[PDB]
Amino acid sequence: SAMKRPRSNSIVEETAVSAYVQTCTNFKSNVTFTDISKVSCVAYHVLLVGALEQLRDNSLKSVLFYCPAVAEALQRVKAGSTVKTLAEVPGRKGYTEVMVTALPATTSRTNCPYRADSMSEAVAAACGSVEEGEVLDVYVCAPAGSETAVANAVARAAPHSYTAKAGQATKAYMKQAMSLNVVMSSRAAFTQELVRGKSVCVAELEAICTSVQLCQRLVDTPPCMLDTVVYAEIAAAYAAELGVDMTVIKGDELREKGYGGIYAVGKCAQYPAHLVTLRYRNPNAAEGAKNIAMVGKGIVYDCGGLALKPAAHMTNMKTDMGGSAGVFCAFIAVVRSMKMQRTHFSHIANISVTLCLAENAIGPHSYRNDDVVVMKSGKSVEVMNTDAEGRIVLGDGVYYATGEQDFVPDVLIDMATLTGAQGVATGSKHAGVYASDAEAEKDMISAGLQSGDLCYPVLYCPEYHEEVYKSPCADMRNIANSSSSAGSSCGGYFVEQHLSERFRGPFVHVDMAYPTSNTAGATGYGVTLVFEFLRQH
Amino acid sequence: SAMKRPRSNSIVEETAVSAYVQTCTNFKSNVTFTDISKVSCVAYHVLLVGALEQLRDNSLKSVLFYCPAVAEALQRVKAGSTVKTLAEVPGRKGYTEVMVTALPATTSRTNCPYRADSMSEAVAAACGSVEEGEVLDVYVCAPAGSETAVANAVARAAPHSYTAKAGQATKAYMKQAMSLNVVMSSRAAFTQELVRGKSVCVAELEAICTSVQLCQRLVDTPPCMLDTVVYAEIAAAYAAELGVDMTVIKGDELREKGYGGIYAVGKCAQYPAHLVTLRYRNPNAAEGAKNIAMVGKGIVYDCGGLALKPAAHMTNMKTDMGGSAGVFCAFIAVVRSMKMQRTHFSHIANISVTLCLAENAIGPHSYRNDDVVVMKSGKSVEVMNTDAEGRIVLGDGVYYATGEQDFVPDVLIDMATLTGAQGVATGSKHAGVYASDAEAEKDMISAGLQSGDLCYPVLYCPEYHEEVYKSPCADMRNIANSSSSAGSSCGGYFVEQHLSERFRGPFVHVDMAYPTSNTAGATGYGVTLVFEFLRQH
Amino acid sequence: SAMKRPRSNSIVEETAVSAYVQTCTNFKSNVTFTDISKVSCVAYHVLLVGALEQLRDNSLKSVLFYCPAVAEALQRVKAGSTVKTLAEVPGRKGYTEVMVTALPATTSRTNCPYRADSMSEAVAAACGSVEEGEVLDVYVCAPAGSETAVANAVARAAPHSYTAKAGQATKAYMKQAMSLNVVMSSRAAFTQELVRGKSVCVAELEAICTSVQLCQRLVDTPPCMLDTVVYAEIAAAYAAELGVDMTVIKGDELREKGYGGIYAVGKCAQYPAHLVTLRYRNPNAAEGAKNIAMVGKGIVYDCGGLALKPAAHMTNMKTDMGGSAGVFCAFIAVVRSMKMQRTHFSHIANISVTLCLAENAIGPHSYRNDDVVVMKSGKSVEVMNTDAEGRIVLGDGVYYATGEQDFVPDVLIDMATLTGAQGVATGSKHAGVYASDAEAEKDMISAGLQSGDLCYPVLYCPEYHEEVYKSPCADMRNIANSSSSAGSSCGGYFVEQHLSERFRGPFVHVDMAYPTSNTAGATGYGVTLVFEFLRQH
Ligand SMILES: CCCCC[C@H](CC(=O)NO)C(=O)N[C@H](C(=O)N1CCC[C@H]1CO)C(C)C
Ligand SMILES: CCCCC[C@H](CC(=O)NO)C(=O)N[C@H](C(=O)N1CCC[C@H]1CO)C(C)C
Ligand SMILES: CCCCC[C@H](CC(=O)NO)C(=O)N[C@H](C(=O)N1CCC[C@H]1CO)C(C)C
Ligand SMILES: [Mn+2]
Ligand SMILES: [Mn+2]
Ligand SMILES: [Mn+2]
Ligand SMILES: [Mn+2]
Ligand SMILES: [Mn+2]
Ligand SMILES: [Mn+2]
Repeated sequence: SAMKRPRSNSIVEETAVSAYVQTCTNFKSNVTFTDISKVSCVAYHVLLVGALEQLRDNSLKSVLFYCPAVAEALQRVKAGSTVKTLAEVPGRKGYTEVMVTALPATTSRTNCPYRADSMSEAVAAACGSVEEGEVLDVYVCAPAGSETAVANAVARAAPHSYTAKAGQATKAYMKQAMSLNVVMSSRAAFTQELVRGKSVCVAELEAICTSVQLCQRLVDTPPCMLDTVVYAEIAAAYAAELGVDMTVIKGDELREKGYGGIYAVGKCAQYPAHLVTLRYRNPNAAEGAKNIAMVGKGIVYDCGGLALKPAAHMTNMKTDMGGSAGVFCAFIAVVRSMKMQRTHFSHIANISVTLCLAENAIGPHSYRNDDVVVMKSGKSVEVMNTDAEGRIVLGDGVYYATGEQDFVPDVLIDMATLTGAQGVATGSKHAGVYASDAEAEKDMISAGLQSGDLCYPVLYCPEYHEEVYKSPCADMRNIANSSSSAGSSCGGYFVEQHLSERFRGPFVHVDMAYPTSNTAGATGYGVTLVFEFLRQH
Repeated sequence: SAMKRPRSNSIVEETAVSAYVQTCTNFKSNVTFTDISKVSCVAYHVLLVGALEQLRDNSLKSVLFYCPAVAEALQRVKAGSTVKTLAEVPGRKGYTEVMVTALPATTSRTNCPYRADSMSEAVAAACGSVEEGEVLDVYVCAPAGSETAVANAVARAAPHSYTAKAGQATKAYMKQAMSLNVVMSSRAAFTQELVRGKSVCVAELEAICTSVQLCQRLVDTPPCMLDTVVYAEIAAAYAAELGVDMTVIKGDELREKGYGGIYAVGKCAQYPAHLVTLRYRNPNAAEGAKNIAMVGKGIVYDCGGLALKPAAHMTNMKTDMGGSAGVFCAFIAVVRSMKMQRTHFSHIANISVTLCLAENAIGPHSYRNDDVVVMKSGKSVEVMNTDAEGRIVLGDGVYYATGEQDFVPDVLIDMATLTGAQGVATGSKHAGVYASDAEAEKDMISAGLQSGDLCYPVLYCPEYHEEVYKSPCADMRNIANSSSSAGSSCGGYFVEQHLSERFRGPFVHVDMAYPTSNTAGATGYGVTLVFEFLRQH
Repeated sequence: SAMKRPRSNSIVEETAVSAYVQTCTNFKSNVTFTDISKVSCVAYHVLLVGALEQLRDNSLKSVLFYCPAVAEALQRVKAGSTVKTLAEVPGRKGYTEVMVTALPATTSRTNCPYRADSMSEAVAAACGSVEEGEVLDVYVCAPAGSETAVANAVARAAPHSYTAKAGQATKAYMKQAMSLNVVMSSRAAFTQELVRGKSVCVAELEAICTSVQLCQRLVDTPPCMLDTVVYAEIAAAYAAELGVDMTVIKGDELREKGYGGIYAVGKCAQYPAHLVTLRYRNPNAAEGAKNIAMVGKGIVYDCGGLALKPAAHMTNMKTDMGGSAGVFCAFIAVVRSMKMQRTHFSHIANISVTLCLAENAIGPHSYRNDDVVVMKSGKSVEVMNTDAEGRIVLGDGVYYATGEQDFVPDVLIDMATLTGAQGVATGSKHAGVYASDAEAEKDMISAGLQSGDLCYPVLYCPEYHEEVYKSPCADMRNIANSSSSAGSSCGGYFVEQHLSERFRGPFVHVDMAYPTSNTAGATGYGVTLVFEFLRQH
């Protein structure tokens, strides 16, 4: 295993990567759900979170940790605030920590109506006092239809599994010391009751939780450990677990087979570039079932190339493989759901995920500001800034997915931590969606509201983008000739040009540079956006 | 006149400003329209511009400059290109210059379907060879419904009236040497035929042309000439011409009457701050007629304050009164249309325009990064960056318009060259619209497509904006505590907070920092957006 | 009052400054102390804070809010952490909020052994839930000798009195909604028992609390309100209250009487420069009693002059009058203590405080990088950077205090928010002390450890500083000719050169640029350092 791997020159380093792989390939979330109608014990710690109306309801006096101190906490909580206390509750002996959090009063049209953001903030703050081996009970007052946003909001708010604090290096950088037990007021996960005529079950919410958290792990892991060879070995194990076809083009194979864009970007790095694609044909696909290809930026580290980033922009480029992991782990959850019941993604015939893997490293073998590169699609590109490497590798990615597979997709989802312009456009919680079909734009926005992985449209206007990418000696450049030329859209437009001409349906580009991480680290963004988006028709 | 004015200490300077005022108060466009069915002569220069289909039609052999060289030019023009020639045409003796331009093949959903951008590029390039006193005939092949976009596209593409080249200073910086004669293939302006059941007539298109070009003049004029006292004198003359009510709050009157935000911003400048508001009650208002208030950033020069801008960001801050002029000149055109026929803006009862006038100047009396200012609305503001001055003055503007007039608006339109984040968001041709009502957002986008003054939504999410404006000692700051916090929306949100609580309908903020100008200078952006937006219901 | 003042041209602005003055001239802290042996009621909110040993002692079961939930909180608190709960306690009806905070386990030689920093962090976090008109009880487990550090640590951690949130502008920017009641385990304040043979009484701790908080108010107030004329009017009222001599040199009087350094710095500003000095002869001075002059940088706003600071370095220059306020409010407390008992500062004959008041403003009348200025001391200075304005004004300050008063000081204390080099040197909690006498250095360090206003020596080496201030055409420059030339010491050395030759005892320069403020704003730093320093012999 450690000897199979073509990675480092070192037994010790290789032995520890073999363990890191395991923690990734057998990963399980540390979230459980319990049917509110079957609560018989109460955890060492309890969080209660909901709309102020719902918290003050008499329906809550049933919950098994109700008692006078808790009742008092409910008199004192105001919209947006928190009240915390110890209490002697039945359902436990001794004292129990109860934290009570009201969600905010007002929500706007562009935000998730269940307020999954506040749920995450409230969860995170309750986990801080949970001791090794204990459980945090999370009591959520959210209406039926909110299950996936809750599963996401909680999963992503748990203490992160990647750490090296206090010796964890010796245990594969993996810590899952505590545990979250979700108790929703709605029972739809347990009854399979239909909401907007769709059902989502408990085994699915676990698959989401596992996938969101695997996503936080891969993102959070530094590139000294999660490089392109390791990331690829992981993808292989998930391939053999799920029983799916896998296509890998690696290193010189990229250049030999004409993927000049991604080979150029990753040619300098210690460990080489890969296009890795996993795909499943659904055996229970219905007559109407569409085909879906997904593509993600797997830049394991972005140093900037020769357009080397400064120190303060370069940290966190750990996370520049976020788009990649979002769609990779969404693939896993979707396929897992497909294997659970005949009907679950019945309207999907083929699903494909393409990982565009590479480190953008700086050195003699670096692609230069001025190099001219011939992408797989045939289009020639004049590299003006080597730090716009995402565009390029993704260009070869989307061409592979649209023009080299044995089925033609009917929709292409591009996901990438692409640009800082994104943050200026749409802030740090909403991804930027650059979409060639108004209906697919609306639908992605909506899957964002339902999922709690928010989204917002950015300018789609190829005629205007075309005219800031003009090169004197190639088909296009890879950065615009002007400042303040709608920077996130320009990133999408670049990638759009490399779609095989045989592909005729929507191209949906999700730029999630800022939403992919926050103070605590990786958010898992993307995993639940895609699950929703694909689940809804 | 020159002695009435409380401006400079100088007879000469004051004599020349009196002339500059005149050129502004009697301004007329230099655009005419001629009914295509009544063309009897052909101009020294001719431009033909349209969709390639429409150009190659046999319908064109009728135009009075048809001849073999022209026919040949039509064989050679390809989509997007230009062909130019001299020809002996009947309708003139001697040779005539004919330029033939095909509009582009493909347009996207976010752009004007008539391609008013290409029309403007094509016009501009034909005007360059027109000699003093001559006429350029502009033959446009555009379908009925495109009249306002054409009037705009052409008006704004003429050589600019503000110049000091070759002695023009002695003629009030005003040059209108040539003239454009528009000949559209559609006759709807001349027949009053209904399109989508609305009619627009020739006297209206002239009012638009005049207003777009007055807008380019005011914007283009430097602040050594167009300062707040002069800009105010102009607004007064237009008030007395159109017979409307005018309210001016000036200098110490602002501070005495509680407009701390705008008084703070402009207190350092040579010439003082003004809130200037013009308003008309429509005598022919129908039963349903709504009320409309408009507000614009009139920062005549933005030096940055003490957060002084560098040299290269500071040039063109001439144009930082663009939002102001767009809505001011839209007011003029709208009111002019109202005075033309009983029915023309029948669904509008009251219209108001508020100019937020001030120079952001640097000096001892400057408002500081740390000053705390009490806006008219009562909300206290902690100034962290004095270069976000637009927010502030506009804050007092919208409060005046929503809370101090003798009618309550049902819609507030805020227009401002507000932020560079705008350019990063939505490029240099599309304004950023920050809108509190999804229907009003869609409607503004649409008035942009019909008008050729383009637009694109930006994130509306006050819950997320609220949390980056937190101050420890005031209600809010005036810049966000984070980079990449959706910068254009944050600008709108700041202004939104100062709306009087009595105002209950949509707030539509248009951030047009980049679309307000291009290489040649001021575009007139805003004038035709607002005309369309208000004309459609 | 509002008409006496030579300030603004405005009745409204002047009426509100008259009220701001009042809030400053009648200021009282909102801290009280209660003898632990006489606690009969318990407040709505309670904080318990101490060393873990002391918290777990059985001595605590007596406190009137002891009960089982509280007992449980004490089992759970670990060194450095916090535990919070509601409880039914006797001493109150209903529920009471109890927060329990353990101070940190380990302290180093350069920090206050009572850990006044953690006390402040713990207080601040308990005040956040206290409602209008309520009381927070603060139970501190600290040994006798810690009274002044506690009075300081708590006073400075209260919610700040300067605010404009929610209409406070209409109530003079003054909010004191809640109240803190300190209950120390030691009774030395109440018994007058001697510690290291010195006693400190309750009326003194109140005078400290009042002075620390007046200091936070003056600092926190922006310069649009707290300018040099207002700051001077305040100093006058405190002069007439305390019955002390006052000398003011203002505006042209500075230049006429030879104070070129400070007149130069402040000549550009809206409101003019002042040297303001307050001084008391102690009627109960003992035979040995020394004389003490104090001097502080009162730069009410530092824009940088023509060496204009960028936006992000310029905010918080509100606080550039911190050194000034520290020593001003220390003067008040000391004098107040003197008036309380015959013996209290018996070893002090004369005390003097000199405020070096000015705004460093940018404009035509600005002192330039290249101007040569003749300080009061006769020494000529070549201004190379106008943003090193503190040095200069303080130079005239120390000369006044050492050479123009009717007594000669035996020690000069210079206090100033002088340099950013300070932060690089000694961090954000320790001031930099540049001291001409090793014994006075040690003593100031020690008054810092006892007071909780920390301190740390910086390089004293005039022979090395002399050689980086060489000018070709003046006695010295005002900034060093080299980067990384011990920047905080160089600031002190500049000021040292302007001491009158008649002054022969120690010069102690305290550079407190970073310790003067934190996230929440002004810390009051300086007030309690000086009280301690002077109290100890
Ligand atoms: C033109 C540079 C390439 C655009 C894409 C990069 C983001 C990136 O590195 N993707 O791989 C970017 O936006 N970088 C930001 C950026 O805009 N930069 C980089 C240096 C200055 C400024 C120039 O646009 C930083 C500051 C977050
Ligand atoms: C935070 C500054 C205030 C935001 C608004 C200004 C635009 C403005 O001056 N309006 O009056 C801006 O975006 N300025 C741009 C900008 O973003 N700046 C200014 C200096 C660096 C950078 C900081 O955001 C420039 C470069 C076009
Ligand atoms: C040489 C400048 C004058 C030294 C004193 C100033 C602090 C000050 O302004 N006092 O009134 C300083 O240290 N400023 C800092 C500083 O060191 N600067 C200012 C700009 C760059 C750098 C140069 O030393 C800033 C960044 C906190
Ligand atoms: Mn990247
Ligand atoms: Mn990059
Ligand atoms: Mn501006
Ligand atoms: Mn500005
Ligand atoms: Mn200073
Ligand atoms: Mn300075």
